[PDB]
Amino acid sequence: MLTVDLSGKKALVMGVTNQRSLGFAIAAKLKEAGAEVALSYQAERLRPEAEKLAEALGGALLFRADVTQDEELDALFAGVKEAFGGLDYLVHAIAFAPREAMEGRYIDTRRQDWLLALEVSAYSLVAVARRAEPLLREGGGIVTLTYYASEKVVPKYNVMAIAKAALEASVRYLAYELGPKGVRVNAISAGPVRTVAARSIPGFTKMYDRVAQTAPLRRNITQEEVGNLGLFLLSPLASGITGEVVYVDAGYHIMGMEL
Amino acid sequence: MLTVDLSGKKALVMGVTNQRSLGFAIAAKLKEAGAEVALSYQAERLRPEAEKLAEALGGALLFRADVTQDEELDALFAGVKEAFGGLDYLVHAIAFAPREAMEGRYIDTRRQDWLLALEVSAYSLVAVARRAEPLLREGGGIVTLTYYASEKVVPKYNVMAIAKAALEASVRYLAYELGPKGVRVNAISAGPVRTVAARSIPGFTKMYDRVAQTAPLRRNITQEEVGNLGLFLLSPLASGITGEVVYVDAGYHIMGME
Amino acid sequence: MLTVDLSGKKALVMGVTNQRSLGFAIAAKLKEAGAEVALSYQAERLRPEAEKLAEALGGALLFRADVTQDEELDALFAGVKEAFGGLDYLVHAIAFAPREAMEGRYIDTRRQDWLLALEVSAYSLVAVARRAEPLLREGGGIVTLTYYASEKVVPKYNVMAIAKAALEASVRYLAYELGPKGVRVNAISAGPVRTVAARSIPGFTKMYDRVAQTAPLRRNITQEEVGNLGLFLLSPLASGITGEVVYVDAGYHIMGME
Amino acid sequence: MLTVDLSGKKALVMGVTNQRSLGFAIAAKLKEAGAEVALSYQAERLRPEAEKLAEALGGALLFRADVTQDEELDALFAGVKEAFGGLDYLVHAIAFAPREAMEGRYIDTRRQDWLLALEVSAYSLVAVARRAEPLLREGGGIVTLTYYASEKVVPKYNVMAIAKAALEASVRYLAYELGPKGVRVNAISAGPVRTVAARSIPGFTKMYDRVAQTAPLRRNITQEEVGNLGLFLLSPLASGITGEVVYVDAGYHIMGME
Ligand SMILES: NC(=O)c1ccc[n+]([C@@H]2O[C@H](COP(=O)([O-])OP(=O)(O)OC[C@H]3O[C@@H](n4cnc5c(N)ncnc54)[C@H](O)[C@@H]3O)[C@@H](O)[C@H]2O)c1
Ligand SMILES: NC(=O)c1ccc[n+]([C@@H]2O[C@H](COP(=O)([O-])OP(=O)(O)OC[C@H]3O[C@@H](n4cnc5c(N)ncnc54)[C@H](O)[C@@H]3O)[C@@H](O)[C@H]2O)c1
Ligand SMILES: NC(=O)c1ccc[n+]([C@@H]2O[C@H](COP(=O)([O-])OP(=O)(O)OC[C@H]3O[C@@H](n4cnc5c(N)ncnc54)[C@H](O)[C@@H]3O)[C@@H](O)[C@H]2O)c1
Ligand SMILES: NC(=O)c1ccc[n+]([C@@H]2O[C@H](COP(=O)([O-])OP(=O)(O)OC[C@H]3O[C@@H](n4cnc5c(N)ncnc54)[C@H](O)[C@@H]3O)[C@@H](O)[C@H]2O)c1
Ligand SMILES: Oc1cc(Cl)ccc1Oc1ccc(Cl)cc1Cl
Ligand SMILES: Oc1cc(Cl)ccc1Oc1ccc(Cl)cc1Cl
Ligand SMILES: Oc1cc(Cl)ccc1Oc1ccc(Cl)cc1Cl
Ligand SMILES: Oc1cc(Cl)ccc1Oc1ccc(Cl)cc1Cl
Repeated sequence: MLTVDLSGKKALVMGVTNQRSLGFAIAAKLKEAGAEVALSYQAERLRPEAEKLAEALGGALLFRADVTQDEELDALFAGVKEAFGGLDYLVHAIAFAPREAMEGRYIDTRRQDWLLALEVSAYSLVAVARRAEPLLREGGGIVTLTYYASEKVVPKYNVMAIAKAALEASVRYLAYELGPKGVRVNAISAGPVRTVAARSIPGFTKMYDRVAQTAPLRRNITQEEVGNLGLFLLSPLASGITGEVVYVDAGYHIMGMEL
Repeated sequence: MLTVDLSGKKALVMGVTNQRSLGFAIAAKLKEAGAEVALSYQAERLRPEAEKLAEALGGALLFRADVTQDEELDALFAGVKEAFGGLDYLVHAIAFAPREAMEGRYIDTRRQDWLLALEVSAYSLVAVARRAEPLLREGGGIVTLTYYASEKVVPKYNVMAIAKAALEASVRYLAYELGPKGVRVNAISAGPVRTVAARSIPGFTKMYDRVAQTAPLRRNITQEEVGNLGLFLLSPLASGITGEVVYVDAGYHIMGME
Repeated sequence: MLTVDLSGKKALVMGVTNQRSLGFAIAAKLKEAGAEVALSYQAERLRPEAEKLAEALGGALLFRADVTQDEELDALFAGVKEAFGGLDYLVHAIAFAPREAMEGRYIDTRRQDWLLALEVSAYSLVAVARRAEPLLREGGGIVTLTYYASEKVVPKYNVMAIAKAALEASVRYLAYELGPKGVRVNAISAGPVRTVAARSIPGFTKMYDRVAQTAPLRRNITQEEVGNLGLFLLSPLASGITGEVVYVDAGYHIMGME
Repeated sequence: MLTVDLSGKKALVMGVTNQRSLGFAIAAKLKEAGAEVALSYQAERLRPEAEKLAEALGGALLFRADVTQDEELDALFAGVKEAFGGLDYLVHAIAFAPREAMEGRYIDTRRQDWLLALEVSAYSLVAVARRAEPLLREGGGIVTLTYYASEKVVPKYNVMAIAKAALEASVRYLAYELGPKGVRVNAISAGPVRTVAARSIPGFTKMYDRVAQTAPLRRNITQEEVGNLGLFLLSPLASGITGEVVYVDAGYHIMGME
């Protein structure tokens, strides 16, 4: 038998809303593997859900941070430094684009909506990686969540496609810059999973059924499959893997035209 | 001999500073091919030189527009519409990132520097495509300029790599959205060329040397090689090509280790 | 106007069967630009129609060569050497996989069928590049044809996808090796075109109609669009471009879903 | 603590010569995790090491099979079926190119050498996948080993690069074809590790030493890092992952320059 024991390890998981959150799926596996887990949630309105998540993990520290707010980010990492001392793992599971940007055409994206989507969904990784850098121990890691539309056009995903392209390029540069400290940086490209944010993509259910039709495994992936890949990449089992975008999508993205 | 005749065609080329500007290389080829060319320049400061470029083309309309100013962009496309009635070609040859963003580590990029880089270097394609769309005729096209660092780490290119990654994904979505109206969208991935903007990349000389050492052709590309590719992509010869990032880099980007 | 003038340039186009052949489209454009074009065809049974193609091009030189027969390849380049003295352009428009391989599953491909597919569709490029190398002039080039199934799974393209992956990797290595000599090597990734070879892909008509529905341009490409890209890549207008796979597919391969 | 218990599961690992073999590292992890392992070695001359490897694992069935020999492959899988009744995991850690193909230029590769390289290094995945299919249980998988020269030119890796492009394309097609039964197919793209075979790449030590200087992690990967990725991809932890080429190279291949 192989055991993954992360006793002694400290994890901060940013971007949890409820138990369907992919950030949460990774937090669960990290806690199960023995790490101490802190969750960050976006706004006070989400505190009651974050409390339920801490409880479902059997214990987790909670912190409020909006990634557009540099003061709140400073306070987060100050709080994590005080509670943990050093940090091993950082999970970045945050994305946003304004409803109107997702519902219209990409070409019709308003300037301030476009910038907000990039700010929240891509710049935030840089914001948190910079603040995490002095805390992160040798062997530690940052993992983010991205989607195939960075490479190929998925209708209605619009500015998020572009944010994910910026997010993946960021992963490579941060991997290059944090690598000498023995800190790894990777992206999980997840296939469609029915989360809270899934409702924000028009035609998500079409995407979802389409993936299950065409993917090599002829099924959608699960939250736990994302959780397990996040666990692996953060664990010492993945000690030689950095700067990568690793797909957990039942093979969907390798497919060209079928039927 | 085969002929590329763009008589009757109207081009807008955005982002010329001087005669070494990649956008100007594409402008010169479109003009030589017989197209009528309008140029846009960033700021009143650049006007005297913009006029020298208009002159080197044997005439070109000039418009000033900073792509962070939506009203300047509105005015620019009102001006083009009045002057030309419509448009066939749009060249987007615009990028910027603060000096501090390019001198430091990517991880140390300040929020507002990061956002400005993406706004000027990527969002601008969207802002100009939207405005050009009602003017753009069937057979028409948009071409932008990118660099390999979108795909692979080129140290110190930093936030511009991320902006180019955004630019390239923008090219794909914009190709998808404009294609039904018969308008193509492509990016040219140029290798290093000594332009005014190259002086804003600290390691440029090192990059230039690596390319000459490593590239299949054992040399750097030229301004004219960029111009010729832009001409081709905008021309009817490229009528089947859209959503593409085409490399003009002497083969550099296909090389691994040597 | 710009003029592409290839007067005095010499081309060999390998893999013509009929007027729909992609190699023929590129031959016709090279001839239009003023190049002298020789053609090669595979076997005696194809000679009558090949002669008609040669006649269509002002009476082009015609050679027989099966790329599995090294002796025929030697005779081909000896004959080209005698006729032209050297060579500027080489077009490689040749693929085959046995019917058994294409109609089954990839996993069920027989050893000998798989090897023949790779030999004809991938190794042949190395075989002709090697023999062309001493004839090839500075500024010269080789262009081959591929399909996006090298990167993405297209059911029933089977071993040919794998041969095309081998082909594209071959293009990168040959570009590296011929580059010092000022010879470029590139691939054209064409979208579906209704050629005689199309009948060898089960369900091709389904594939063709799907492209029209979902490509950015909401149509298939044409044989001529392939011919124009071949011309461009071989011409000095593309002098900065080597080791590339350039897609002419109406944008199809950029679409991720639907 | 989270556990991976592969008790009850059966593995065939093909291509061990050495305790430094990447195939052996994967077998060691599979055995650690609880799996019953079978090993195939190439030739009678490797029996004694094979036996010591089987000792090192704590016991392992041994078989001899040359991947060019269909009868030896049929006997392998009949033997495996007899001993295990079914298979859960197949590791394909086999590659070969003739010395002469590796030592010069890709363009100079002789027909027989090119074919054999493709036959042993790419076709063998299909041959073994076909024979494994009826034995392979739902949740089962196949993992192979590749190298980044499939996408980027590494001089002197030559035909092996082309074989790896074929292999990775084969992984995508076999993943598609085996996916319906709940069987996954993936590739590990390893960075340089000092094995017997590494020495058959001219300049390997300098390639090895260069990675340690330029990789994001500023070191080479270890045999154990490959073994852990193999274990992960074959285990249920990777149940959502198929058709993937996963890089374990200390980030080396993300670098674009310097
Ligand atoms: N669900 C999927 O099918 C899928 C597929 C691929 C990638 N992803 C990515 O996974 C990540 C997590 O999304 P999810 O699907 O779990 O949905 P989710 O809604 O559960 O999580 C998204 C989180 O982003 C947070 N967030 C948004 N704006 C924020 C801001 N300004 N500051 C701080 N937090 C903010 C929200 O509060 C929320 O917790 C995202 O990056 C998403 O793009 C999701
Ligand atoms: N020179 C190279 O080696 C190279 C290589 C690859 C890609 N590129 C790209 O080519 C394009 C052209 O750059 P170039 O090298 O010709 O240099 P350049 O300086 O001649 O052109 C860049 C232009 O961007 C304009 N610009 C910057 N900010 C602007 C703003 N706010 N509003 C309006 N215009 C603005 C500048 O005024 C300038 O004319 C850029 O997108 C660049 O990233 C250049
Ligand atoms: N038609 C398409 O939609 C399409 C799309 C992408 C790529 N391609 C590629 O374009 C190239 C040309 O094919 P095409 O579609 O014009 O069909 P085609 O039938 O007109 O040309 C293919 C040629 O290959 C030749 N050939 C086959 N085996 C040979 C051998 N042993 N020796 C010498 N010649 C041999 C045939 O004689 C034939 O002329 C091929 O490589 C094909 O894979 C075609
Ligand atoms: N070592 C590295 O740095 C590295 C990097 C990337 C990929 N790889 C790949 O990993 C795999 C394993 O190689 P390795 O480095 O562990 O070296 P190795 O020498 O330990 O393993 C190579 C194996 O291939 C076998 N083989 C060759 N021809 C065969 C044939 N005809 N029939 C059956 N077996 C045959 C040999 O017997 C040998 O056991 C290979 O596919 C190789 O291409 C290695
Ligand atoms: O990136 C995603 C991809 C998929 Cl398939 C499903 C959900 C995703 O996540 C989001 C999508 C849109 C917005 Cl506005 C916010 C988020 Cl978190
Ligand atoms: O993108 C580029 C790539 C190269 Cl190799 C050289 C110059 C380039 O163009 C720029 C680089 C930095 C800034 Cl601030 C602005 C511009 Cl226009
Ligand atoms: O590669 C191709 C791709 C397409 Cl879409 C259409 C035709 C093609 O060409 C071939 C396909 C199969 C065989 Cl057996 C031989 C050839 Cl020339
Ligand atoms: O593919 C490889 C890549 C690397 Cl970096 C090191 C070793 C490799 O493996 C081989 C290399 C050459 C030959 Cl002839 C056979 C094998 Cl197994």
